[PDB]
Amino acid sequence: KETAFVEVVLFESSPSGDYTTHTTGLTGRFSRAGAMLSAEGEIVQMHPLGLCNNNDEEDLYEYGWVGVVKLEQPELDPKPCLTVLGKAKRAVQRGATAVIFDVSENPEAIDQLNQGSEDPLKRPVVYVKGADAIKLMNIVNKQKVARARIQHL
Amino acid sequence: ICKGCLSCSKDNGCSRCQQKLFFFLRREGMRQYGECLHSCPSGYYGHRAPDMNRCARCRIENCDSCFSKDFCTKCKVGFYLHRGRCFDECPDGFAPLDETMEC
Amino acid sequence: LRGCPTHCHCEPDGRMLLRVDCSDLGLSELPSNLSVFTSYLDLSMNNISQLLPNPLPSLRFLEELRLAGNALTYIPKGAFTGLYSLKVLMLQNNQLRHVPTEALQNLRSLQSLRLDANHISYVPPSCFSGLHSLRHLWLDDNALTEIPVQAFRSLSALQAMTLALNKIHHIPDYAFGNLSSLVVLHLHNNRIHSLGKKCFDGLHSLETLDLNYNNLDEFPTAIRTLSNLKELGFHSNNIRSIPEKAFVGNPSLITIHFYDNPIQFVGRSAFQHLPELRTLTLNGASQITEFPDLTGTANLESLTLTGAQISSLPQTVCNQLPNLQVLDLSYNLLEDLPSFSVCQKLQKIDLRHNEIYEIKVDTFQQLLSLRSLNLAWNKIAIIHPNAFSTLPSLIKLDLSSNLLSSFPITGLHGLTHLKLTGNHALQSLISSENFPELKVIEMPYAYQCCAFGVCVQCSP
Repeated sequence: KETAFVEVVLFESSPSGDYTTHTTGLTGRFSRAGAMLSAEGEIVQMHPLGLCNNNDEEDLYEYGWVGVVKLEQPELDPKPCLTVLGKAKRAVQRGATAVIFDVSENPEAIDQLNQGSEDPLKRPVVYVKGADAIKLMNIVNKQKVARARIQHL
Repeated sequence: ICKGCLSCSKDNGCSRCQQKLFFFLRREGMRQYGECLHSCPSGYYGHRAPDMNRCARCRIENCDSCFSKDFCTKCKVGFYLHRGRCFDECPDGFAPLDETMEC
Repeated sequence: LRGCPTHCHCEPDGRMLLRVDCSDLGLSELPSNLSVFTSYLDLSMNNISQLLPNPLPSLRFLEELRLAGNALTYIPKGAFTGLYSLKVLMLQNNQLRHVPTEALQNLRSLQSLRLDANHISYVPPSCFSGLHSLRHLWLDDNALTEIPVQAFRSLSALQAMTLALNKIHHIPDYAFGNLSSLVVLHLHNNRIHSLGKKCFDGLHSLETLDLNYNNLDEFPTAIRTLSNLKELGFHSNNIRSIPEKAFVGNPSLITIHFYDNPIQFVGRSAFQHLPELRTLTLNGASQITEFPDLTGTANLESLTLTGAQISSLPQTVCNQLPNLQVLDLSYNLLEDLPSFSVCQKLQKIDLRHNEIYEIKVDTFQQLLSLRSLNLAWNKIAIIHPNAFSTLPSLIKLDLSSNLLSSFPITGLHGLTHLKLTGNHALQSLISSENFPELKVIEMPYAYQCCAFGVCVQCSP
């Protein structure tokens, strides 16, 4: 419904103990699958297959991680362990302060995401696409660490 | 060079492995990507199933490589191996031998 | 400088020890001029037909040889003659149709041998002869038909073995005779129909057993002999019943799996003397008529037993069950209830679809950790006012379809979930106060939901 303003902040720990930063600007939109709230935290890319309850026990993550998930072409996975809704539910359960889906490959996820608006999650769920989604993945691919900043105007 | 994957991508790496390869989620900082390998990395063990072969981590204290969920293969530096368990002091019955750090 | 084969990558282990990696090069055959001092060799995915035109002994330092994903048909008998320090040999994803007849003999230092994901069927006797050090063995995803007892009888040093994803249909008596050191045994994803009554009498050190995803018809009574057994799995079989004194011979059992089994009858004294067992789950045991005795097993933290015909409970049942946390006895025929007060540390209770008619005073006293309580689909006519008085941590409650007329407000202050749908005699309204923090509500009439502000959620 409302536009989501994403700030990808790259940083460098100077030898003195101080930090120096470099801000990047992107734009997405809040799905009504999640809350309409601002959020911030350490970025953690998650592989789609990683978000399944099928696995009895998984790796632990430090609470407050901004999830980043690249969706695949619809016809490649016929039935997932959980739907795009359910995977966000797993992420928030596994300590995600927010979830950001790269939707370039699958637009049908938007209809599936906004389906469950009556029972929204605690935390915000956001989506991105196009040149904005490309910039995000270029930073995710090459850099070591980065802090995301989602704000709701 | 995403090798051994039937389906690959620059953003997720390997995906849905080729033939009879083990699928493994590797992490470096924030980034995560798939990998298709035949033998699991040090600190993990290969669990074979009909349609899902994955590398689960060894959660055995003082262990660097393991056979199963609860049987270590190689202990860490300064630890003696004995019946799949890693110890500091070698139990009674037999003494240590520091050539290979075992009992 | 120094003979590190062209195209390959080399690295030092300890000083003057060498680790080589020639994996995924697509080599027709191995390099001819190879340096001694190699303590690690990796030749994976190389399209190697045979070995060799010039095979290389005299590499006495070789600790780990990896030879996976190559097109190896057979192994010549004088292939690994030089390697006295070979500790770990990897031979997976090859097209071996059998274990090399005499090639793997007398590898004194060989501790691990991976022969999985091949097409092997036959294992010739004494092919593992002279393997004094062999601890670990992989033989999964192969075409085995039975246990090669004759070949395994030399392997006294074996500690782990995996015969999973094979076509093994029978385990004879004393099938693993001389394997005294064997700790782990994985036999899952086989066609194991029948096994002997003394089929596991050989191994004394066996701690874990995996009989999952198999075709067993009855409980495996070979278990009797296994004293050191800790973990046991035999889920997804066609086993029909657990006999009396089933786990009598296996104290110190910690984890057990047996789901996806059509278990109808279970012996009452079958689960006795299991002091380190923490969890128990029974679903759909219809032929259980009375509560099982749990003497010498007081450390159960999670007990769940559903789909049975249990009439009533012992009044000193909680003396046997301290340290218990969750208790699910749903879909049974329970009528009268004991104190439950000795069962402290209780957190969840689920007694839905029982035949309970009354909730007394003492039946739920001093359960300070109790959070959830489901009493849905019972015939509870009346509840004593102070029955839910001393439950401070109580948050979830479900009294759906109970035939209740009046409601006890005393205690139960500030609980989160309340379900009362089905109580048709419950016609009186409920105030917003005396019930803060209500997030999910079910109510038998719509006018009662209107009291809370709904024309937080409420379903009529």
